Amino acid sequence: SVATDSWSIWKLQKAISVLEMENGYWRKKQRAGVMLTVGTRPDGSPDERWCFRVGEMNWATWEQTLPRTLCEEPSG
Amino acid sequence: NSALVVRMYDGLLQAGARLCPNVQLEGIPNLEGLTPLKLAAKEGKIEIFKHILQREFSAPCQSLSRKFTEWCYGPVRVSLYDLASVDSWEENSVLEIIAFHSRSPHRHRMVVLEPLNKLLQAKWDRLIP
Amino acid sequence: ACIQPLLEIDRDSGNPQPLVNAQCTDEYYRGHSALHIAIEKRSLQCVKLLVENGANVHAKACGHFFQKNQDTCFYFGELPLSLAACTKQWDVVNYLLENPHQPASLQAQDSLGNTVLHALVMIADDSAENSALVVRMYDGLLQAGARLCPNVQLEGIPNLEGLTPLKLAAKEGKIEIFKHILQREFSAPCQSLSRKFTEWCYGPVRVSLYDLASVDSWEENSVLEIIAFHSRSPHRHRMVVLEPLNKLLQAKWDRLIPRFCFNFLCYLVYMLIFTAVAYHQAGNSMLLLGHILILLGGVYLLLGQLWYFWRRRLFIWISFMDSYFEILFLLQALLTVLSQVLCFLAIEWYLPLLVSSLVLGWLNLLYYTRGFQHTGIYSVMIQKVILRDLLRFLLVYLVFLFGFAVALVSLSRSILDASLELFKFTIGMLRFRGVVLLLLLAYVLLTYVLLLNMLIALMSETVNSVATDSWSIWKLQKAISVLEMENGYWWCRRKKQRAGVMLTVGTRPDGSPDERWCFRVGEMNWATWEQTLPRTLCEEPSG
Amino acid sequence: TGIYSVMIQKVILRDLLRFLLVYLVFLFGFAVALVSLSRSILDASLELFKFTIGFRGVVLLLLLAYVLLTYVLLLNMLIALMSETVN
Repeated sequence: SVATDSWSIWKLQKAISVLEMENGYWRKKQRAGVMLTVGTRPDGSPDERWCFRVGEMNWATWEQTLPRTLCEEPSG
Repeated sequence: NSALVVRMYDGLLQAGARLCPNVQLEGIPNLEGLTPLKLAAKEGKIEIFKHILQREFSAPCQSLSRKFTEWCYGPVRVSLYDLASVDSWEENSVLEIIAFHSRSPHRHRMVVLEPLNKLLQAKWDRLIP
Repeated sequence: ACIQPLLEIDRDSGNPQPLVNAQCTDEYYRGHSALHIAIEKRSLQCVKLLVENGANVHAKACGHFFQKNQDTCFYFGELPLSLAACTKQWDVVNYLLENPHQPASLQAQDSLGNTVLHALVMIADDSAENSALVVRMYDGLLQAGARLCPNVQLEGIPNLEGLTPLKLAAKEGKIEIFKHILQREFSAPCQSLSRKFTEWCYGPVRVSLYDLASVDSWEENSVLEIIAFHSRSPHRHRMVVLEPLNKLLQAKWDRLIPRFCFNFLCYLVYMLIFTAVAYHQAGNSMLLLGHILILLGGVYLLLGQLWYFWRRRLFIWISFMDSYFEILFLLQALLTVLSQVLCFLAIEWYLPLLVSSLVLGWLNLLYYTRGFQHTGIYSVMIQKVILRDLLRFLLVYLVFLFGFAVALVSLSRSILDASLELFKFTIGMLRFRGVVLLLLLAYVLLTYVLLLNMLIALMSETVNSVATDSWSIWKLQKAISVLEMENGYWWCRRKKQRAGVMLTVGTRPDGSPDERWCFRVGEMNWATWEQTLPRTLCEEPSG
Repeated sequence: TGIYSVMIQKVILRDLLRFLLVYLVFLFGFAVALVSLSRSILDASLELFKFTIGFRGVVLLLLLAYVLLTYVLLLNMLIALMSETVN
C-alpha cells in the first residue's frame, strides 16, 4: 500500500519542480491546452473553452453504447 | 458520504441550469477568492475533485460537463478535459494551490488523477532540458 | 436513405473515377474509403450496399493516422477485411469473404506486408477480452481460409521484415496468441490446421505431438533464435516456459550438458593458470611459457567475443541487460591481453593492469554458475540486484567520497590519496577538531543511509512476483546458452541435427499427406472423462 | 527456537552450496591480487578472511569492489530470507 503512495509522492515532487520552472527566473508561461468550440450555450453564442486531449483505448466498447462526439471524423 | 455529496452537487447544478441559466455558479468565489474546485483542491477532498474533473452530462444541460469525447474510432477515442481553473497560466491555478497552498497528507493522490496526469507528464517532458 | 440515391446518381452521370472507391487525400487520413467508414460504424447492411455498388474491398488505408506505432494511432491491416476482423465483426468478415460481387482475399497484404493474421497479432495486448477475441477471430479466419482458398498456407506468408504471424507474435512479445498457436486443436474435419495432435490415448495418459515448423532451432530464423536474440519485449522469459518450447529446450539441455562441463573445465584450468602466473609476479622459462599460453587464450577468447558481437543482431539488443555479462567477460579478456602486451614491453603499468584482469576473470566464472539449477537462480537474482542498485550506489558513494576527500584536502592542506584513505576507512580496518569529527560523522551517517536505502530495491524486487519469473528467466538464460553452444563458433556445422520424429499427422485441404516434424510430449489428465475422446493417430500405445 | 533451527538448517542448506563457493572464489581472487600487489599464500588468504569481516588507488578500487561484492552477497542472503518470509 505504501509503494503506490511513494510513487505518487515522487510524481508530486516532479510536479513541484515543473511549477517552479514554469514560474521562471528573475519567462511568461504557455498554456498547454487547445481552445475548442465544444457546443452551444443557452445563449446562441458557442461555448469555446481550453480543452486538453487525452487518448484512450477500450476493447470493451463494442457492447457499450457509443457516446456523443464533437467531431464525427478524427480530425487533427 | 461522497456518493450523496456528488449526487446533491450535480442535482444543484441541474437546478441552477433550470432556474438561473445565464449564471455560472462554479465561478463564484468565496471571501478568500476560491471557486468550488479550487476550494476542493485546497481542502483535500478527493472524490468531489475527481468527479468534477471527470464530469459528463448526457442531458440537454450538457454545457455543465467538463469531459467530452473529441472523436471515437473503433476502440480508440480522444477525450477532452476542460482546463478552466486547472492550467497554470492564470493566478491561483489548481496545480499552484495543490503544490503550494493545500495542507493535506493525501494531496499527492490528486496528482495521480487522469487529466492532471497527462498534463504534468507533458510539461515534465517539455521542461527536462 | 441518401446512399443508394447518391450512388445511382453517380452511376447515371457516367463518372470515370467512381464515387464509391474515392479515397481521402490528406496525408493524415490517406486512402480511407466509404467502406472503411461503414465497417467502423458496425453496419452490415451499409457494407453490403456499398459493396453491391462497386466498392474496392481491397482499398488500403495508409495515412498517418493508420499504419502507425505513433501516439493516438490505430494500427490494423490497412485493408477493409482486416479492419472488420480487428473490430470483432464476424458477420462483416463473412460477407467480405463470401459475397458474389467482389470477395476479399485472405492473401492480401498492406504497405507493411502484413496479412489479416499479422494484423490480429499486432493488436494483441495480452488482455483477457482482447486475447479471447484475437484467438477466436484467428481460428475463424484459418477455417474460412481452408474452405475458400484450400491450396494456400496463410500462416506461411512473410511480411516485409520476413516474419510469419507466429514469428511476428514472437518478436512483438504477444504471449497469448503465441501460446494459442503453439497448441491449436481442431475437433472439426479440418484437423490439418492444428499443430497439436494425439498419437495415442489410454485412460488418463496420452502422448501429444507438437509441430516444430518454425519452432526448431535447426532451421534458420527460428522462434527460439528471435526470442533469444531479436525480440525486445520484457516478457520474453514467459514465452520460453510454454510447453513445446519448454520440453524441447529441456531435451536439448540434457543432451548438451557434457559440452558445457567441458567448456567449464577448460575455462577453470585457464583461470587457474592465469592466477598462478599472476601470483608469482627453470622457473623463469615456465613463467614465460605460462605468459605465452595466457596470451594465446586471451586472444582466442577475444576472437570468440568479437564473433559473438558480430553474430548478434544490434549488439545483442544493445546489451541492455543479459548480454552485458558477456561484455564484462570480453572486457576482462581485453584487459588480460593488454596487460600481456604491456608486460612484453616491460612498461610500468603492466603488473597493476594484469592484477585487475585477474579479479574480473574470477567474477566471470559466475557465468557457469547459471547452471546446476539452484545457483543459477541465485546468480539471476544477484545479477538483477547488481544491474541497477550496485551501479547507482557505487556512483553516489563515489560522488560523496569525492566531496569528502575534497573537504579533507581543503581542511588539511593528493586527491587520490584521500580517496584511498576513505577506501581504507570503508573497510573499517578544539572547535576545528569537533568540526572534523562532525564531518566524519556526517559522512558515516550518509554512508549508513545509503546502505539502508539499498535494501529497498531488493524489497521491491521481492514484492514483484519473483517465484513465477525467476524460474522462467533462468530457463531463458539456459536457452540462450543452448543456442550459443549449438553454434560452435568455428565448428559451425555442429548445429546440423533436426529435433523430433517426422510423422504423417493427417491430410491437408490439398490431397498431399501432412508430414511435419513432431515432438512428443507426455500428458496425464484426469478430467477428460466428461469430454469427448479425441481422434488418435495410433489406436494402440506404440513406441 | 525450533523454528529458528529449521530456518538455520534451510539457510545452511543454501549458504554452503552457492555462498561458500562464491566467497571462496572471491577470497582466492583477492589473495592473488594481494600477492600481485606485494611482489605464505594461505597466510595471505587468512589475512583476506580477516579483511572480509574486519598502485595505492588501484588497491583502493579493488577493496571497494570487494566490499561491494560482500554487500551484494549479504543482499542476496537477505533476498533469500525474504523469499523464505512468504506466508
